This record gives sequence, structure tokens and C-alpha cells, in this order.
Amino acid sequence: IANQFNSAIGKIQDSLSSTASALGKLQDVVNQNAQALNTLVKQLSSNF
Amino acid sequence: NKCVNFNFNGLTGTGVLTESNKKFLPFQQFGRDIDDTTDAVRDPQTLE
Amino acid sequence: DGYFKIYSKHTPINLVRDLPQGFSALEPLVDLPIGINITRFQTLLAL
Ligand SMILES: *[C@@H]1O[C@H](CO)[C@@H](O)[C@H](O)[C@H]1NC(C)=O
Repeated sequence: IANQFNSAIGKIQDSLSSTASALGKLQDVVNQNAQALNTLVKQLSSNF
Repeated sequence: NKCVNFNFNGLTGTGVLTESNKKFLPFQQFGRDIDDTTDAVRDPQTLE
Repeated sequence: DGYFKIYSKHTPINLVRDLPQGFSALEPLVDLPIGINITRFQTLLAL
């Protein structure tokens, strides 16, 4: 049970080291807030 | 290095003026930020 | 709009018969206060 647990915590390092995509739901929140501020600043350049 | 009302050629606003590391080519007279706002200026009486 | 705009570039090559691969923008070289209508053009080569 300890070797299976130690091996599984092993794979958590391998997943969180290897891919970029595993943290997608946090990066999506950071991206949406950055995209809304990019929009808000771009509207200052609009003539109306 | 002091807050100033600047008026370059009628391009006008308030800011602190600081020496650029921006290499403006001989044709360039204003600089523009990602925000689409003026962020650097070539002085009209000395080419700095 | 009564201007004529010239952009240009100069580059070293080693090539026998084509327009070369790669990318490089043309800086503005001169602008002229021309005013004229244009509809065709010609080039001058040395004899
Ligand atoms: C502004 O005047 C000074 C003194 O005549 C001169 O050194 C300077 O080059 C002038 N600026 C330009 C753009 O020539």
C-alpha cells in the first residue's frame, strides 16, 4: 500500500513536470481576466 | 525625471520624461505602446 | 494623396536565377511632394 502510494505520488511529479496542459483550469481564469483587460484598454483607442 | 505637462509638436499630456534605450530609425518620430498609447518621443530640437 | 512614397532595401545574396527565400521589411527611404496622376511606368537599364 505504501509502495503503490509512493509510486502514485511519483506519477503526480511526472504529470506536473512533463505537460503544460495539466493546469488548464487555472490558466483559463488568468487568460480570461487578461483578455477582458486587453479589451478594456483597446476601447480607449476607439473613436465612437 | 519630473512630472511635467509636455507639449511636443501639439502632441500633449502629462508624464515623467526619461532617456530611452529605444533605437528609433531615422524615419521614426513617436513610439507606441501595446496599449495603442504614445510611450516615447523624438525631441524636435535635438534628435534624442 | 499628392505624396509619392519610396521604401527600399539592399541585401547581399549568392543566387543565379530567382527571388530569394527569407523575410526583411523595407524601411522608408524617401517621400516626395509629387501631386501627379500615375497609371503606367517603365524602368531604365544601362546599355
Ligand atoms: C536648435 O537650435 C540649436 C541652436 O541653433 C541647434 O544646435 C540645433 O541643432 C537646432 N535644432 C535642429 C533640429 O537643428
